[PDB]
Amino acid sequence: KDTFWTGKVPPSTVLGIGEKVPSAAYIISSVVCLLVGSYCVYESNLLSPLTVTTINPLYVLGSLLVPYSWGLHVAGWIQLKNGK
Amino acid sequence: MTASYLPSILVPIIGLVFPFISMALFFIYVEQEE
Amino acid sequence: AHNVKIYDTCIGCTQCVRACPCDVLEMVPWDGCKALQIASAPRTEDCVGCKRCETACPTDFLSIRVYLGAETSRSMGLAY
Amino acid sequence: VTKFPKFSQALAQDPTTRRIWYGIATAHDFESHDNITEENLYQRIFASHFGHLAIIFLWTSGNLFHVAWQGNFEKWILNPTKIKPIAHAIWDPHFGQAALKAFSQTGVDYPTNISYSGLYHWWYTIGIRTNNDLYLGALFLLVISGLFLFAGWLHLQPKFKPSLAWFKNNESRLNHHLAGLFGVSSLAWAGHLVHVAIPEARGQHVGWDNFLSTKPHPAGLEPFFKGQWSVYADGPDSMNHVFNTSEGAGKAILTFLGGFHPQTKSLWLTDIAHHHLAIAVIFIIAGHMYRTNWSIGHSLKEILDAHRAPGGRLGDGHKGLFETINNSLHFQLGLALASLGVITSLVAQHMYAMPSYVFIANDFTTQAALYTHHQYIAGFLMVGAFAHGAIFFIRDYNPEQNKNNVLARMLEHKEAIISHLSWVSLFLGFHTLGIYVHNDVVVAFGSPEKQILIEPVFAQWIQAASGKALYGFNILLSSSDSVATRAGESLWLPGWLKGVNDTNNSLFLDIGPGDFLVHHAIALGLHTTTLILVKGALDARGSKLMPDKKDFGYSFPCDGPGRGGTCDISAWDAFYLAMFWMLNTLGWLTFYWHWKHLTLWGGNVNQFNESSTYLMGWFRDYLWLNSSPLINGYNPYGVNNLSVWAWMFLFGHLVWATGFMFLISWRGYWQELIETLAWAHERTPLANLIKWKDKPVALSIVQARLVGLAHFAVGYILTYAPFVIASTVGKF
Amino acid sequence: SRALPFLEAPKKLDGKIPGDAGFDPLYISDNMNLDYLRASEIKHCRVAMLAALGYITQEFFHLPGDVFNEKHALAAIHKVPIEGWIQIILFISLVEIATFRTTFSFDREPGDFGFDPLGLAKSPQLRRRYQESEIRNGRLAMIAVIGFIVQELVTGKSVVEQ
Amino acid sequence: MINDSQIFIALILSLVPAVLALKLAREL
Amino acid sequence: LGIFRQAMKDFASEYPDFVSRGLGVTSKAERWNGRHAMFGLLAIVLTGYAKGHGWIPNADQVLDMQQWGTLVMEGFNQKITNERAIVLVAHIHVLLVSIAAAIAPFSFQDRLLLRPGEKDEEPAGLLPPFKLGLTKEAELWNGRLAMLGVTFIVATSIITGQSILDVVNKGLGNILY
Ligand code: CLA
Ligand code: CLA
Ligand code: CLA
Ligand code: CLA
Ligand SMILES: CC1=C(/C=C/C(C)=C/C=C/C(C)=C/C=C/C=C(C)/C=C/C=C(C)/C=C/C2=C(C)C[C@@H](O)CC2(C)C)C(C)(C)C[C@H](O)C1
Ligand SMILES: CC1=C(/C=C/C(C)=C/C=C/C(C)=C/C=C/C=C(C)/C=C/C=C(C)/C=C/C2=C(C)C[C@@H](O)CC2(C)C)C(C)(C)C[C@H](O)C1
Ligand SMILES: CC1=C(/C=C/C(C)=C/C=C/C(C)=C/C=C/C=C(C)/C=C/C=C(C)/C=C/C2=C(C)CCCC2(C)C)C(C)(C)CCC1
Ligand SMILES: CC1=C(/C=C/C(C)=C/C=C/C(C)=C/C=C/C=C(C)/C=C/C=C(C)/C=C/C2=C(C)CCCC2(C)C)C(C)(C)CCC1
Ligand code: SF4
Ligand code: SF4
Repeated sequence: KDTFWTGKVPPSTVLGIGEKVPSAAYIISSVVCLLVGSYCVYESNLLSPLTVTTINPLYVLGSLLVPYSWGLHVAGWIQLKNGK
Repeated sequence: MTASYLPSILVPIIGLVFPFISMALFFIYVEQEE
Repeated sequence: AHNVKIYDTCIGCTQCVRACPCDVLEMVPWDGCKALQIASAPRTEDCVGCKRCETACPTDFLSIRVYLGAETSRSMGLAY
Repeated sequence: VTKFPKFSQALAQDPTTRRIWYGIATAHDFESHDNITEENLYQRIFASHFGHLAIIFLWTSGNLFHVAWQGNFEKWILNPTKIKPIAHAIWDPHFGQAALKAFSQTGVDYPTNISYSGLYHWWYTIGIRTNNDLYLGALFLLVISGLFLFAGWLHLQPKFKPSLAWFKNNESRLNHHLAGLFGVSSLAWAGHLVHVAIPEARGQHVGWDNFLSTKPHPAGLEPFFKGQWSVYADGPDSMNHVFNTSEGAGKAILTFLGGFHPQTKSLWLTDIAHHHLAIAVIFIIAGHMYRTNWSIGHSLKEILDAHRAPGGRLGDGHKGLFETINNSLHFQLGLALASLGVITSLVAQHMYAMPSYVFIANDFTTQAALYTHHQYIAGFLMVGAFAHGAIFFIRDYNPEQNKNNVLARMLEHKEAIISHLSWVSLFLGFHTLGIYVHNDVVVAFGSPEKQILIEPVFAQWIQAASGKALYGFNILLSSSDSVATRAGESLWLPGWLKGVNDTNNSLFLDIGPGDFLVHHAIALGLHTTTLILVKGALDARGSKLMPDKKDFGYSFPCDGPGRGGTCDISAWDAFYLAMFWMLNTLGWLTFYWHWKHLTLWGGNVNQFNESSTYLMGWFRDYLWLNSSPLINGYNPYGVNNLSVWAWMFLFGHLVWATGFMFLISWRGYWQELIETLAWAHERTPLANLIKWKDKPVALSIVQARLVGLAHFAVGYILTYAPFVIASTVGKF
Repeated sequence: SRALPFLEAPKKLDGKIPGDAGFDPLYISDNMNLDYLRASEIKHCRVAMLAALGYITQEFFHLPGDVFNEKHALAAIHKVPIEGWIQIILFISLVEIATFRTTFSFDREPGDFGFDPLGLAKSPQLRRRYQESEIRNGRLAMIAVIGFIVQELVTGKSVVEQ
Repeated sequence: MINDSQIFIALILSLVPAVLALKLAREL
Repeated sequence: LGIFRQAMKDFASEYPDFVSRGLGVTSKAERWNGRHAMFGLLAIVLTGYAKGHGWIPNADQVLDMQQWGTLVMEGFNQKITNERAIVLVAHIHVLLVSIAAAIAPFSFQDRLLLRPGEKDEEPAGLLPPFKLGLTKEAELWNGRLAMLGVTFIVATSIITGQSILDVVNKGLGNILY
């Protein structure tokens, strides 16, 4: 696949496995991932300092939803503007 | 034969023999007409 | 030997031929310019690569070009 | 025709001595050789790489072997801050008895060289304790050398030569190099530390004999598989731990203490083990990015083609770059050299500030040697990166296939780039030199209070942000109330802040107006070196003076005296000029590092703080003052152990100055002189029996520049190395 | 493929050569020189089989003298005389140097060094049966001997005792 | 510490890279 | 023979220039090295006898650096003994004969290298022809056997940890010393 594109909007095929996913699915999931991820970071690090005996694996895993939410909102915009 | 003899045997060979054989071989190589 | 090439912007002024100290070049008939002649390089085995020809050439960019190449006793200018 | 060089008929037919010189100088430029194919090229490069790896492993083997056999490692580990480590024995029949005695003062009964490489410190840290440990190491690396050598031979045999497609499988190579070469290597090193280095540090022998039966931690892997990983952090080495003993020793194998072990003045081994385990995970994950044989993952070509900013400011973006890079070994080598050049500098900077090897912070000469070594290597790598960038533009760049991508748009505004680099270099130059000269004149006339002394407040603020309290900026880690301070207070911050705020280490040195001026000097050096190299690369294909330069190649003498004269017009000539600037810049920064440390270690920081703001201070208090031990290595009254450095110092001056002959006097003078010598030989009786096979000629125009630069550079290093070593040995 | 009957076998493995069950899920054969790999497998087979036989026998039976009376195989290494080991190494060395040319020539057939003293593989059809079974016993022995060694390291007991 | 025997073993082993280097050199 | 004949061709292909001058895997080199090995074992035997019977004067005495200079020094601040220096001098005699013989040979003698267009002697094989007397055969028989002897004696010393002289002396039945 040639992924080169012109104009203002990429053509959905840049999303790979997620090319057929609807715009609303991406947009809602991006908000959820950002809020849950932000909460994990807050609970882990900001609500009381992190200690050697207070590392929750779920909060560490959950923190990865913050960068993931970025990707989801870019994909959401791409689908929105492509009509999907 | 012991190990403390080795510098006195080897250093003259690496310094005064190996280089001059190498120089001689390289000289013969670069002058060959073939 | 050095490569000498003459490009089609030549105006047949003869200055390169006059400049050359090894008689590499000569003027031959041509239709392409008002002077009705072009420079030619039939004897590049005698070219020393001094580039006096290029210094002499009035066109912009040059119409004669010397590409220095495989050295010989001739090209290195040896009298020994 | 004289066969050598077999790879170039053009050279082989040359009847002069130039044939031999140019044969040697073009032997590794495989692309230029007669009848080279793209496949043969990659195969020959691959085999050459195996040869190079073998040489690295033989060199390491030799270091281990010589220390095992002739060193004093076993004695040194009993008193590391007092005993001098031995590099190897001396056997030199030119020595007189007085020199034998001078070099036989290191405990042992035979002349030796002291090591400044830091190998003893390294090996002791990582768990080596005996000459038998070293010896087996040496034996092992002999075998690895041979293995690579064999693989080199094997991969040139018909049925084992890899295909061109194998060599351009970018995704597979990246997956394996990230996850395997980096990731697993890092994981295995964390294994070594946990199983061997850390026990040995706590007085326990662990070796091949007992390691299968000796658990790194009493709990074993039970906590690991139950996710009770905090067990491995409990019970760190106390602050009273005596290295290589059980006194004060802990049980923890993984920690995040921060800062330094108080005794060894080096990073905690349990922190280092945990560092390596953590990055191993990241590298292994990173190496699952690219698509190989199972459909998941990314194509590099697809990523590149898609990265165009939609607003159009980057044109067509990265379209075409995949092919450009994939078909150019020079592009790839330039990327590799640049990246490695940055990393080598980072090693120099981080190893002086945050040493990992026990007692190395006490070995001042070693610290100085190691910093200077790595910064010089980095300098060379950076120049090479740009050299190969220029070579790329001539040999491999296809304008058609890069139209309006980010690479093509660099060429489109090359005058803007070059003219701005020119401006910034002039701006830094005029003002930095100007302030230094203001300061010199005003101090010379007896008014140091008239000096312009700018506090480096931005750098001091960055120190404060990492928790340096001295300046009172009350920002981030230097404020108690900050969220940054709160977040790390139960983890690394206690250990880190102690190290930062300790004045008797190199972790965030105090900085003042002296440090301000020399940083702008360094900035001048970086910008100007870059100017020369960038102008080299961007004008490599052509200029107004020579619009068809790409037709002449990377290196050529000139284009003759027409059009005003064209000496040094090639892109190679930019490399040559940049080398002088790289050496200058490295001079300034290594002088800086060394003087800053001489005065720190000597307990007279005020000397640096007051003398460094005017140039006579450097000349007098650095160069002139510290030369004294060196130049007295030998004198009319006798010799000491600095004799060899004294001699090398003068050797460096001689080689440097000989370079000036080649750089200043140019070819035509010499060719006329050699003619008269050819005449004399042929007309001298007896002598004229003997006849040359190769007609003697003066070196070529480019050859002179290269030989001059080689002498200049070798002389530069062989002058500075003895000074930096003997200065420090002489003082401490 | 056969061994993995849901996957397809790689292109190189057609099912003609001895030992071919189409077992190469990673598709190593696509990149690797197969002729040499076959020679390498057969070599590991033959070394493992001798090693497997050696392990079980020298537990029970013993060469005369106190030096060669160690029931534990891994403990026997340090007891046996060095000069004894040098002779075995020099012997193995001479064989490997003699065979080196054939191995990298790829003229003869993998594992074939013209060693049939008794002339057991007279017929080509018998040779085929023997060649498959060599690999089968060899593959089995390769796992087993690694089984034996690891078991000794873990427990500290000779194969029969444990 | 290190014996004559150990130094001779090293020298003998160093012939392996020596010979192989010769082979690689020639093949290149 | 097929293994050996092929091995010779392989070496000749790799090194044509050397093999053409009789250097390397050649019958020329086999014979010459045989001659040196035969002389060599005599020299070892004579050394063992001379040491035993006390022919070398002040054998264990160390040389002075003032008289003999810096070359007396060894690796670990050890000095060369008189015995070792003397044995070296004995070899220097025959090394200088060798150099003379190689560069300026007798008209009749066997030369070191092959002539411009001289072929090698045909390989003897696993067993040469058994011809008693001063023959090329008998020379090659004794040369091969001597070189085997040197290989064995050296190998024995490192493996067992005994001195070459001790191995040779015990091999002859404690006759030399
Ligand atoms: C302004 C910055 C910017 C913008 C607007 C874009 C825009 C785009 N990028 Mg680019 N990208 C950028 C910066 C940017 N990029 C940077 C800095 C990098 C790293 C060098 C990349 C690396 C990158 C890659 C590798 C790819 C893109 C792709 C794209 C396109 C599709 C995006 C998508 O599919 O989202 C949807 C993405 C997701 C839903 C995934 C979330 C993001 C990751 C997974 C988070 C990281 C998580 C963690 C580290 C990994 C998991 C660990 C563990 C669980 C195993 C889109 C045009 C795609 C493309 O070009 O198609 C051909 C594509 O394949 N980008
Ligand atoms: C991985 C690193 C690497 C690799 C693989 C290459 C590979 C190559 N380089 Mg690049 N290069 C590199 C790093 C590298 N370089 C670095 C770090 C620099 C900056 C110095 C350069 C600068 C550079 C330039 C300017 C050029 C190359 C060229 C080349 C090509 C071969 C030239 C040749 O035949 O060399 C043969 C080299 C020599 C014969 C020089 C001898 C060694 C020097 C002078 C040091 C002498 C030290 C002296 C002996 C010590 C004295 C000791 C004292 C005590 C007496 C080859 C493709 C050339 C090319 O042709 O590309 C088109 C070319 O013009 N390179
Ligand atoms: C001390 C030695 C020295 C000095 C002072 C210079 C200075 C300069 N070099 Mg040069 N260079 C040097 C050695 C030196 N180089 C060597 C050994 C080489 C190897 C051949 C080079 C190769 C080189 C290259 C390839 C380049 C430079 C460039 C520069 C300029 C860099 C920017 C700058 O600092 O502007 C500030 C200017 C100065 C510091 C110059 C001196 C200003 C004086 C002190 C003003 C005095 C005025 C005062 C009234 C007195 C008047 C005197 C009276 C008789 C009229 C600067 C003019 C670069 C450039 O031109 O960038 C734009 C450039 O590309 N240099
Ligand atoms: C230190 C710097 C240096 C050195 C050593 C040289 C050396 C030389 N110059 Mg040069 N010159 C220099 C700087 C230098 N120059 C500079 C900066 C310029 C630019 C202006 C010139 C421009 C120049 C011109 C225009 C001319 C010279 C000439 C000479 C030669 C004079 C004859 C002579 O003395 O032979 C004897 C050689 C020496 C004294 C050099 C050192 C000898 C050492 C100490 C002894 C030998 C050591 C030993 C054998 C080493 C073996 C080691 C090896 C086996 C590993 C001599 C080779 C002239 C010439 O060619 O005369 C015929 C000549 O016309 N030079
Ligand atoms: C003593 C001494 C002296 C005499 C010195 C003297 C000359 C020493 C001579 C020793 C000789 C040369 C050893 C030779 C031993 C040669 C070995 C044993 C060859 C092994 C070959 C194998 C077997 C090939 C394997 C093959 C491989 C490669 C390839 C394949 O084709 C298969 C085969 C085909 C098998 C003096 C004069 C200096 C005085 C001093 O005072 C005392
Ligand atoms: C079981 C056996 C083993 C080896 C068996 C054993 C050790 C074989 C070794 C034999 C010996 C030691 C060398 C004997 C050969 C030495 C003789 C031939 C020397 C002749 C000297 C000359 C001819 C005279 C000198 C002259 C004299 C007249 C006086 C001088 O003035 C002049 C010259 C002109 C120099 C294995 C384990 C390796 C395996 C192999 O499978 C079989
Ligand atoms: C037999 C014997 C012996 C002997 C010994 C000896 C005599 C030794 C020696 C040794 C030696 C004498 C060694 C050496 C070594 C060397 C080496 C190891 C080298 C290497 C090199 C390289 C690695 C190179 C590479 C390269 C180059 C540089 C160029 C081109 C490319 C290449 C890559 C190829 C004895 C008596 C003990 C006894 C037993 C047996
Ligand atoms: C010419 C050319 C070339 C070359 C080039 C080069 C040589 C370059 C270089 C370059 C370089 C040499 C660069 C560098 C850079 C760097 C950077 C870019 C950095 C960054 C950084 C950052 C981002 C940071 C961050 C941070 C953190 C992380 C933490 C702390 C804080 C801070 C902020 C610091 C090539 C081959 C391409 C080809 C084409 C042409
Ligand atoms: S380079 Fe010189 S010799 Fe050659 S054609 Fe031009 S003028 Fe004539
Ligand atoms: S000097 Fe230039 S324009 Fe004139 S004749 Fe020569 S090539 Fe033509």
